Amino acid sequence: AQNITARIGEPLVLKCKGAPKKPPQRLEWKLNTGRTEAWKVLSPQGGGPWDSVARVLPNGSLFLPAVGIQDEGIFRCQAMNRNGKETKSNYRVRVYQIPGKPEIVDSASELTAGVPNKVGTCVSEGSYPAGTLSWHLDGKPLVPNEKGVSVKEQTRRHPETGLFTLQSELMVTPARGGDPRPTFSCSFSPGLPRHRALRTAPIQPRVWEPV
Repeated sequence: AQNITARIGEPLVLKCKGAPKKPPQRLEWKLNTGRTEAWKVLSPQGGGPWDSVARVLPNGSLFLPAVGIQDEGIFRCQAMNRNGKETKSNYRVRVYQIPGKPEIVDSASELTAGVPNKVGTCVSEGSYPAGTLSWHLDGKPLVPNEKGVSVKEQTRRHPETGLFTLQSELMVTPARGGDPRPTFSCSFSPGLPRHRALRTAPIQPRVWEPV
């Protein structure tokens, strides 16, 4: 199977290899996605509730007006070139969605060296697939469980759109004598490299010293 990646809401056309360019054609599409209860067979004539979802074109290609999460899966076409030449087509479809620009909430105006502090919470909404959030300190990435650095992550899927909302709360134990004016930032990285990482506006808290 060849891997195909389409953006949610965008149209998708799957070619039927070895199919006659004009009707009538001897072919059948069989797909297994989130819409199909099992294997759904689509004929050149079609006819049903699938016509507004997935339709076979006059040239034999499968057409989806607007792909969705429900349309992820396997698409296979078995065509018959006149005779008895037969050609198979195998497609693996994955979809994606870019979230809005990540925002930092509950950010600390100031913080104290030597003790755990709540730096802030990064929030990303409307992404598929889920993806990951990652914090950065002055350009370099921060890693959990190392030197008082910890995160409190959670992922939540919207009941209707099926899109994901990410939340990452950063906590750091600043080194005494360290940088009094550190720069923090959160970045969103998608599952597949379909686009570049999305980074928050930086937060620049003050580091005060304990009495």
